[PDB]
Amino acid sequence: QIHLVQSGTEVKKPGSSVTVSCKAYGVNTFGLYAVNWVRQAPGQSLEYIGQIWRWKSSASHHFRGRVLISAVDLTGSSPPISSLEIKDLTSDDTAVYFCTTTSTYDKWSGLHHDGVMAFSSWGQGTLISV
Amino acid sequence: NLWVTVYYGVPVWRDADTTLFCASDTHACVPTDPNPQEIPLENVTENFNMWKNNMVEQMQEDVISLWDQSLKPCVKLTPLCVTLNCTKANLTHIGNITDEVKNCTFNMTTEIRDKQQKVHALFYALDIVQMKENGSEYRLISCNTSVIKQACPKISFDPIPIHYCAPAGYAILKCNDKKFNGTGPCKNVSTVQCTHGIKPVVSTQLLLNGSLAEEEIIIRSENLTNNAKNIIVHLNKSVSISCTRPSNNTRTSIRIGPGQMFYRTGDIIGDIRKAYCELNGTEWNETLNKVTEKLKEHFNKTIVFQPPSGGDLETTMHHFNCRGEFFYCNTTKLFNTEFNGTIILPCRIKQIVNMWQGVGQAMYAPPISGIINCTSNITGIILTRDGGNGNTTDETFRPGGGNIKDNWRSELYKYKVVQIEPLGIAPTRCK
Amino acid sequence: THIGNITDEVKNCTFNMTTEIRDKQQKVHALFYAL
Amino acid sequence: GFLGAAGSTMGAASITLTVQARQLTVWGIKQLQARVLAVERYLKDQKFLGLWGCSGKIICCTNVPWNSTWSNKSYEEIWNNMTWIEWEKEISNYTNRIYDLLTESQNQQERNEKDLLEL
Amino acid sequence: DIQMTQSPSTLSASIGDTVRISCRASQSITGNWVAWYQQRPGKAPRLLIYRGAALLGGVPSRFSGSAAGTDFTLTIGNLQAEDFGTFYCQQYDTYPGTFGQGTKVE
Ligand SMILES: *[C@@H]1O[C@H](CO)[C@@H](O[C@@H]2O[C@H](CO)[C@@H](O[C@@H]3O[C@H](CO[C@H]4O[C@H](CO[C@H]5O[C@H](CO)[C@@H](O)[C@H](O)[C@@H]5O[C@H]5O[C@H](CO)[C@@H](O)[C@H](O)[C@@H]5O)[C@@H](O)[C@H](O[C@H]5O[C@H](CO)[C@@H](O)[C@H](O)[C@@H]5O[C@H]5O[C@H](CO)[C@@H](O)[C@H](O)[C@@H]5O)[C@@H]4O)[C@@H](O)[C@H](O[C@H]4O[C@H](CO)[C@@H](O)[C@H](O)[C@@H]4O[C@H]4O[C@H](CO)[C@@H](O)[C@H](O)[C@@H]4O[C@H]4O[C@H](CO)[C@@H](O)[C@H](O)[C@@H]4O)[C@@H]3O)[C@H](O)[C@H]2NC(C)=O)[C@H](O)[C@H]1NC(C)=O
Ligand SMILES: *[C@@H]1O[C@H](CO)[C@@H](O[C@@H]2O[C@H](CO)[C@@H](O[C@@H]3O[C@H](CO[C@H]4O[C@H](CO)[C@@H](O)[C@H](O)[C@@H]4O)[C@@H](O)[C@H](O[C@H]4O[C@H](CO)[C@@H](O)[C@H](O)[C@@H]4O)[C@@H]3O)[C@H](O)[C@H]2NC(C)=O)[C@H](O)[C@H]1NC(C)=O
Ligand SMILES: *[C@@H]1O[C@H](CO)[C@@H](O[C@@H]2O[C@H](CO)[C@@H](O[C@@H]3O[C@H](CO)[C@@H](O)[C@H](O)[C@@H]3O)[C@H](O)[C@H]2NC(C)=O)[C@H](O)[C@H]1NC(C)=O
Ligand SMILES: *[C@@H]1O[C@H](CO)[C@@H](O[C@@H]2O[C@H](CO)[C@@H](O)[C@H](O)[C@H]2NC(C)=O)[C@H](O)[C@H]1NC(C)=O
Ligand SMILES: *[C@@H]1O[C@H](CO)[C@@H](O[C@@H]2O[C@H](CO)[C@@H](O)[C@H](O)[C@H]2NC(C)=O)[C@H](O)[C@H]1NC(C)=O
Ligand SMILES: *[C@@H]1O[C@H](CO)[C@@H](O[C@@H]2O[C@H](CO)[C@@H](O)[C@H](O)[C@H]2NC(C)=O)[C@H](O)[C@H]1NC(C)=O
Ligand SMILES: *[C@@H]1O[C@H](CO)[C@@H](O[C@@H]2O[C@H](CO)[C@@H](O)[C@H](O)[C@H]2NC(C)=O)[C@H](O)[C@H]1NC(C)=O
Ligand SMILES: *[C@@H]1O[C@H](CO)[C@@H](O[C@@H]2O[C@H](CO)[C@@H](O)[C@H](O)[C@H]2NC(C)=O)[C@H](O)[C@H]1NC(C)=O
Ligand SMILES: *[C@@H]1O[C@H](CO)[C@@H](O[C@@H]2O[C@H](CO)[C@@H](O)[C@H](O)[C@H]2NC(C)=O)[C@H](O)[C@H]1NC(C)=O
Ligand SMILES: *[C@@H]1O[C@H](CO)[C@@H](O[C@@H]2O[C@H](CO)[C@@H](O)[C@H](O)[C@H]2NC(C)=O)[C@H](O)[C@H]1NC(C)=O
Ligand SMILES: *[C@@H]1O[C@H](CO)[C@@H](O[C@@H]2O[C@H](CO)[C@@H](O)[C@H](O)[C@H]2NC(C)=O)[C@H](O)[C@H]1NC(C)=O
Ligand SMILES: *[C@@H]1O[C@H](CO)[C@@H](O)[C@H](O)[C@H]1NC(C)=O
Ligand SMILES: *[C@@H]1O[C@H](CO)[C@@H](O)[C@H](O)[C@H]1NC(C)=O
Ligand SMILES: *[C@@H]1O[C@H](CO)[C@@H](O)[C@H](O)[C@H]1NC(C)=O
Ligand SMILES: *[C@@H]1O[C@H](CO)[C@@H](O)[C@H](O)[C@H]1NC(C)=O
Ligand SMILES: *[C@@H]1O[C@H](CO)[C@@H](O)[C@H](O)[C@H]1NC(C)=O
Ligand SMILES: *[C@@H]1O[C@H](CO)[C@@H](O)[C@H](O)[C@H]1NC(C)=O
Ligand SMILES: *[C@@H]1O[C@H](CO)[C@@H](O)[C@H](O)[C@H]1NC(C)=O
Ligand SMILES: *[C@@H]1O[C@H](CO)[C@@H](O)[C@H](O)[C@H]1NC(C)=O
Ligand SMILES: *[C@@H]1O[C@H](CO)[C@@H](O)[C@H](O)[C@H]1NC(C)=O
Ligand SMILES: *[C@@H]1O[C@H](CO)[C@@H](O)[C@H](O)[C@H]1NC(C)=O
Ligand SMILES: *[C@@H]1O[C@H](CO)[C@@H](O)[C@H](O)[C@H]1NC(C)=O
Repeated sequence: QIHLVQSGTEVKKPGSSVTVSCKAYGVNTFGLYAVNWVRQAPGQSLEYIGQIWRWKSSASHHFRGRVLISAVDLTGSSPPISSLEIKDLTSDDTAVYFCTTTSTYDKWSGLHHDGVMAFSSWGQGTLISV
Repeated sequence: NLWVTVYYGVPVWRDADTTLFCASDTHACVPTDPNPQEIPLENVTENFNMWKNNMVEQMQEDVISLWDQSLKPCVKLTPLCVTLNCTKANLTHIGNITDEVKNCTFNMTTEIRDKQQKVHALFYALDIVQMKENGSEYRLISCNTSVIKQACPKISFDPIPIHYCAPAGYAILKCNDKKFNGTGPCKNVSTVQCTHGIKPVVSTQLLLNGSLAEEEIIIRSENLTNNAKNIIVHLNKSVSISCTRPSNNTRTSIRIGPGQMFYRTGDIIGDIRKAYCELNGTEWNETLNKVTEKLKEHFNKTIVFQPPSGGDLETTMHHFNCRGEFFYCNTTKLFNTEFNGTIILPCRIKQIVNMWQGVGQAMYAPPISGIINCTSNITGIILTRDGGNGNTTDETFRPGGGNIKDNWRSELYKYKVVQIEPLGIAPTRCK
Repeated sequence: THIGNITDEVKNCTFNMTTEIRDKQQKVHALFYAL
Repeated sequence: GFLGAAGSTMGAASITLTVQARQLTVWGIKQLQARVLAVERYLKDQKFLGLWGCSGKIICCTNVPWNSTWSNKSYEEIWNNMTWIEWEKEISNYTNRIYDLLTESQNQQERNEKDLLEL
Repeated sequence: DIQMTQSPSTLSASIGDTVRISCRASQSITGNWVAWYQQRPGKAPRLLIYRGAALLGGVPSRFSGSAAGTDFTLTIGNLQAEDFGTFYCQQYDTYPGTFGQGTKVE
């Protein structure tokens, strides 16, 4: 099956930067799978953060210049991994961050519409408190 | 103010699995010589996955069917399962192959059932087994497994290129990305009706007489982190390898039934020296250095090469075919980490072969008279990683065979089969 | 020894059969039904 | 060429549909099966075309108005931005409806023409 | 751009019942680009419905969906204990994707 694992809870102070990892067991390659990073504030709804798709990195308007997303493929000792980095933290960024992966191999899948996508597999999510 | 308009001929395709025509120049494929017409597709990105391609399965089935159909109308060797009285050969009229051949005297049936003939043959030690320890009785290796059919005298073992041409309503997409590794998107796609000349060459550890990578060495694997998945290394510079048998076998016939002829080795008159393969040490050193450098991009540890383990003649020795004789060559010298000239690899010949691991039972290859010598190109290797899963500083790769499909994934990886849906519905201001 | 029993329907038959080598025969036995 | 302009917009793709439309002894059992299946697929496509009154045409106009619930995009956006694959994926849930309405419209046309000729 | 709203913010039901949840979008989505997720407390959300009315592998047949322009509906029949929690509603027609505020089933 597909299991996504992330790093543990991290407590930081304003002005610093944070990085969250996401190892994707079961994903053969990120050339056929797309990685989406999502936010969830406590007691609120989900918010899209960013995307790695076909080795192209994108972020929404509210996060441009502050969030950097990277990814590397299967290596031989570790599964493919994705990384989310937040440059400048503030009191409003405290939330649970989720790593999601969706298949893109079939053009007729129905789980993706020209880049904007659904999220079939989810990780357990990490907690970032500032 | 808009009405539905129907279009026929819309360029829309979907992934599909179909039966492809076979072309080359129950089961047969003999159309004319294909004349490929490649149409590039612009602004088209297509996903590829070589490990989920039905073309490989279809090719496996076609090769099995062809080999089985070729062997149907010729001799069954069921009288050969008798007790053979085998002694040491007299090749002196110390040698080199005197320890690999046995002079076996036995009884056979003849034209008429009520009389029997006492005849003799020269059998390689790998094709016979000893029944009672320290005794002189021997049995053919396959007599407890299956019945063996002699290869029909007129069968040519030289592979012929095979093209797979799709029917109407289907197309074959080809990925022209030169650094392609089998899985992922392709931004330079072309469409064709069928492929290039694909030769069904059977080999175990080194891929022979194949295509070469355009720019750099490519490493393919279904799952790198899985030690049970083989690694296909595709080279961009082939290495010439020659392989010869100097024994000068003599082919003699025994009539074993009403119109059934059995061909066997009678004597070894000339040179007495083991069959061997010559290779160039410097070129192999360069190729191994390049493969090591390319593999270091994936594994961050020191990379070493070790000979295969297991002890079986298959899955340890490099198996191939030369003019009809089946060679098993020892490549321990070739993968071990001297290389300052010509490398000589020992080889042995087998006559009772099972190429498809029991699917086609077993086949007896008749001897070929004369000094035999073939030349081939090494274009790829198959490797397997030792899953130690420990705190070591080295990764050890070993030559390893496996499914024959791995010899056909290395040439069908850049092909995809799609089905065309030509109906379209659009809003146009036409009533 | 080791509604009714099947001792009157099963017979113990010994015979010779061909082995995978044509030169030797093996003496074997089987239990066959009388029908 | 065949499947050329697959990445082009539908406005440019609709110009040359005929290029793609034109391409659309013991033999062996598989070759016979493939030939029969190809003939069957061609005949199925021709049956669908002939059910709507477009038997021998490449571009055929009909009398079914375009419902905005099927797709509400602009004419320029459809015919100058997207490709054919994207469009066919967008409206994949309404194809059967449109087919049924086309068949019904053709039937009504035939019956009304017969009634008019009777008059 | 498309902002989606779910009406029954708080909802209660018993085992064996049938419930409906409704999503309204600011614009019509003709491509049925709507997905339905389920989330239990302390766990990651799980995708249940995509393309308006399609089921993933392993999702029970009880769940169902319907799509019509701006109105999307999720129907749960023969409600069980494991089906409680917060249900979420997402669109992926116009970049970026946007989620609903969620409906709690107690
Ligand atoms: C088969 O085959 C295939 C093919 O052939 C293959 O594939 C492959 O794969 C691979 C992998 O493996 C890959 O690679 C990769 O990639 C990726 C991607 O990238 C991309 O992106 C990025 C980003 O972007 C962004 O940002 C920027 C900034 O400036 C900008 O500019 C842009 O535009 C964007 O932006 C956007 O977005 C954002 C968000 O994100 C926002 O915000 C904004 O606003 C906007 O919107 C980029 O950058 C990149 O770029 C690059 O590249 C290019 C190309 O062309 C170039 O040009 C450039 O220049 C650059 O470059 C650079 O880099 C490189 C690398 O290599 C180098 O070399 C150079 O020199 C330079 O420097 C792109 O675009 C990525 O991500 C990755 O990366 C990674 O890795 C590497 C390696 O080496 C490294 O270096 C880096 O650093 C990284 O790492 C990281 O990560 C990881 C993961 O996670 C980790 O682990 C680590 O640790 C690290 O981390 C670190 O760092 C970070 C930062 O980064 C931090 O944060 C942390 O904390 C730490 O510290 C890579 O590169 C490739 O690509 C592919 N290919 C193709 C063709 O594509 C496959 O694989 C095969 N298969 C097998 C099985 O084998
Ligand atoms: C990788 O690819 C190479 C190159 O294709 C293969 O090596 C060739 O293999 C073929 C087939 O085994 C060889 O062809 C055979 O050569 C024999 C020796 O040739 C002598 O006699 C001919 C007679 O004209 C002379 O021209 C020549 O100079 C030699 O003096 C022939 O006796 C064979 O004849 C058989 O085939 C013909 C086909 O028409 C029949 O009519 C005959 O009755 C007979 O059955 C045959 O022609 C060829 O010589 C090899 N070339 C080299 C350079 O070695 C490798 O085998 C291949 N690797 C694989 C498959 O693993
Ligand atoms: C390629 O091979 C690797 C190695 O064999 C596979 O990795 C294995 O993936 C499975 C599930 O995909 C992992 O099992 C799961 O592990 C998580 C870890 O937390 C655990 O929570 C689950 O209960 C489950 O046991 C397994 O650990 C993992 N092993 C290694 C060594 O990475 C990978 O799945 C293969 N990929 C493909 C596409 O075949
Ligand atoms: C197998 O062949 C060997 C040699 O042909 C036979 O051994 C010979 O037996 C005769 C008679 O017993 C002796 O006079 C010879 O000296 C033997 N030769 C050798 C080299 O020992 C042997 O009897 C044959 N066995 C069977 C079962 O046929
Ligand atoms: C294999 O054995 C046969 C018989 O055991 C050999 O044939 C004999 O060869 C000797 C050689 O001096 C002759 O004197 C005999 O007349 C031959 N007998 C028959 C019946 O032909 C044969 O030479 C042996 N072959 C090899 C390669 O050792
Ligand atoms: C047919 O006979 C061969 C030997 O002639 C058998 O192969 C041997 O199998 C035993 C089983 O434990 C191994 O210990 C030996 O190492 C094997 N020898 C060789 C040369 O492979 C084979 O198993 C037999 N086949 C069947 C179906 O019984
Ligand atoms: C075959 O591929 C190898 C790569 O594995 C090529 O070797 C590299 O060539 C580039 C050319 O600029 C050098 O920068 C690298 O240092 C080379 N790497 C190694 C390990 O040698 C090789 O040139 C290719 N050969 C041909 C004929 O294309
Ligand atoms: C293949 O050849 C290698 C070397 O040419 C053989 O391995 C050697 O076997 C001798 C025994 O005579 C040992 O003393 C050496 O240490 C071995 N060398 C290595 C590197 O292992 C090997 O036995 C041969 N295999 C077969 C099946 O003949
Ligand atoms: C075979 O390849 C090895 C590995 O590249 C060569 O060993 C290198 O030799 C050069 C001398 O020309 C040294 O500078 C390198 O440090 C050596 N490599 C290593 C890893 O130590 C070897 O010379 C080659 N042999 C032949 C005959 O070409
Ligand atoms: C197989 O035959 C080829 C060609 O006959 C041999 O290659 C050449 O053989 C001639 C002898 O006629 C030599 O003069 C050349 O030097 C050989 N060329 C090369 C590149 O070595 C080849 O040697 C034969 N195979 C073996 C194993 O000897
Ligand atoms: C629109 O059509 C798609 C298919 O073109 C429907 O998705 C299918 O849903 C069924 C029901 O679970 C699945 O078995 C199929 O695998 C789905 N197909 C694909 C390609 O994913 C979708 O349900 C339709 N939407 C509506 C609202 O009717
Ligand atoms: C081999 O045969 C030769 C003659 O062909 C004979 O002189 C010699 O003694 C024989 N040797 C053996 C071991 O049979
Ligand atoms: C071989 O056949 C001959 C005559 O046909 C017979 O005399 C001899 O005993 C046979 N030997 C064996 C081992 O069957
Ligand atoms: C695409 O591949 C073909 C193969 O012949 C090549 O000629 C062409 O230059 C390639 N185009 C690009 C953009 O890589
Ligand atoms: C090989 O053996 C045949 C058969 O006797 C012979 O005619 C030929 O001259 C031999 N070739 C050699 C010894 O080179
Ligand atoms: C036998 O031939 C092989 C050829 O690979 C050679 O290496 C070996 O030295 C030879 N043995 C003898 C005893 O001549
Ligand atoms: C091996 O290759 C090198 C480099 O091409 C060449 O100089 C040498 O003569 C070759 N040796 C043999 C035995 O082929
Ligand atoms: C081996 O490679 C050389 C050079 O690339 C080529 O001339 C020769 O035809 C190749 N041999 C085969 C059998 O393809
Ligand atoms: C089998 O049945 C017969 C009845 O004729 C009886 O005499 C005999 O003892 C029985 N054998 C058993 C029960 O083992
Ligand atoms: C079975 O074979 C033996 C010899 O091995 C023979 O003595 C016996 O008569 C044979 N029995 C039958 C029933 O043919
Ligand atoms: C691909 O896109 C470019 C846009 O720069 C266009 O000029 C070209 O015509 C397109 N390809 C085809 C086959 O229409
Ligand atoms: C579109 O179809 C619906 C089906 O319920 C219908 O109510 C509506 O009137 C149709 N619109 C047009 C413009 O035909």
